[PDB]
Amino acid sequence: SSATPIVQFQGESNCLKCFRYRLNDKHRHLFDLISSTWHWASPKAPHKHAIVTVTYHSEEQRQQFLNVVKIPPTIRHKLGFMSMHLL
Amino acid sequence: SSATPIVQFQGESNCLKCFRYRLNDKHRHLFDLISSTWHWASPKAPHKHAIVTVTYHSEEQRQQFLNVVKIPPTIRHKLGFMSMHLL
Repeated sequence: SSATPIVQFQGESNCLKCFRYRLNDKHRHLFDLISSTWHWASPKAPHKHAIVTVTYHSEEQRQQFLNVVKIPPTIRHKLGFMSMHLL
Repeated sequence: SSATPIVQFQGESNCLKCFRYRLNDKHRHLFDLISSTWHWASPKAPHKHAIVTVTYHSEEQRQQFLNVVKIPPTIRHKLGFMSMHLL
């Protein structure tokens, strides 16, 4: 509706980029969009890890992704939402 | 000995870079030198993977490395030697 379900992955950039490659290789059907690697700039930031945002068509698809995909321990993930208007 | 034991790792470069940092953080004293990622240039190349070279002080250290380190699934490895002179 007004909100798109997302998972944000956080970690060191190369490990994250490796993970992104893996998702694109094997799990393209379990998510919608996936971003390039990014971070929060400047010392005014919540953390300084690299970040990849992955979006889903629905909360069901996000849950199916989380049930299937093995997230490496060195990559943290957080669920949330962003305005669908932003895509 | 005039030959240095090596392990060559092959895969997607961000995966190899992630692996390299993991090696340096958790297994630094089970290998000697570690290269940057490289590949074979031009159309003649035997493959198109990126590559990392890891050297060892001795065959005993290499075996201990292989006994202990869990090599991630994006990455293939081969064992061999290179002239010590080249280091």
